[PDB]
Amino acid sequence: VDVVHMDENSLEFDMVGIDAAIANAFRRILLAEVPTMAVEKVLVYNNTS
Amino acid sequence: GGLTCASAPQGTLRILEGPQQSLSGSPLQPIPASPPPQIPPGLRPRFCAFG
Repeated sequence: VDVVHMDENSLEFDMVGIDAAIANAFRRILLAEVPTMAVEKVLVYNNTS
Repeated sequence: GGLTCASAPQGTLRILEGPQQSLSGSPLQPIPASPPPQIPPGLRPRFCAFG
């Protein structure tokens, strides 16, 4: 593994010597399976906007 | 002493007022034709690959 850049909010490693199935598994995990926190419910007391 | 029919007229004149034609110049349009859409100069790529 070789990393071309690592600012904050960016990474560009290489990952030399792995198949397309494992690379695709890693890519699909980041997009859809790594957990995050986000607003689910909103209680609106007044809203004259 | 009355009015009597006189000799028949020998001719008729019909008058009308008419102006004339100018030269044919045929100036079709201020900015004429359909001017073509075209390239902005230089432009430059606005995108790069990663790595």
